[PDB]
Amino acid sequence: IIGGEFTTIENQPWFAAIYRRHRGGSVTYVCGGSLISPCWVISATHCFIDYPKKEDYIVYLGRSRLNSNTQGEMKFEVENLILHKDYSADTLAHHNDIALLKIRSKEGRCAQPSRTIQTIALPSMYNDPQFGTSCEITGFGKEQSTDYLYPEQLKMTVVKLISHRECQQPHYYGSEVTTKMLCAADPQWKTDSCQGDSGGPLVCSLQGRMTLTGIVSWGRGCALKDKPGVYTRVSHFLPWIRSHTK
Ligand SMILES: N=C(N)NCCC[C@@H](C=O)NC(=O)CNC(=O)[C@H]1C=CC(=O)N1
Repeated sequence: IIGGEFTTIENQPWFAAIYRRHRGGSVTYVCGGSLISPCWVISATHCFIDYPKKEDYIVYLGRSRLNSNTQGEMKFEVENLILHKDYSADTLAHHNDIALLKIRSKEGRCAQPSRTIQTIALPSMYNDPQFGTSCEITGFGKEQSTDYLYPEQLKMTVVKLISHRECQQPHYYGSEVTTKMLCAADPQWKTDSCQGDSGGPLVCSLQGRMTLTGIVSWGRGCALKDKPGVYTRVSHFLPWIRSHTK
């Protein structure tokens, strides 16, 4: 996250921190995710494309920090790693960039809600809020696009939904953005999601309820003018989600 603020897991209790085990024993951060039900976390396919082995991953919930332990955190393994069959990408844009991970503890249990862990609601089919709406994004991603390191503390910021007709503009993304994606950006372009934030939530208030409207996918650079954040559009994937979580 560029700009925005530091926060704790309690302010985003659905955020899932996803790491990969490295052969030879080292573990590194891969991507964020969101807890949509007790046993299921939703994220972005491109996070996992180069290493599709479910055994390679660990999912933490209730975790406020990247490389140090948060009290109340719960650790899981991936029982099922579902990547979207229609995933494709360019140098820039990613399509059908959505994934599910089914989590189970070694003890065999799905997540249990607490102070630090809550599920997030899915939207209703094809139901997104109007352009102009302020949503929030959360991640362990770079604080600036040139950084070598990720912050150690979780961050969030606020961005406003942009129009497709508008994200369509040549100055913006043109052809690259489809109806399976949503765009969001700061009006002055000062805050945005950056590498490391992918898989993470775009959360908007829809019908008096915090709702998972998007998944962090791609953008050109991080917080660059005329180049908004692009997000997988959850409301247009419910059938995929329901089918694959049945
Ligand atoms: N919101 C913005 N601006 N970017 C979100 C970046 C999320 C990131 C997470 O892993 N996604 C990607 O890196 C996917 N690939 C990219 O964003 C490509 C496109 C330009 C570039 O610099 N790298």
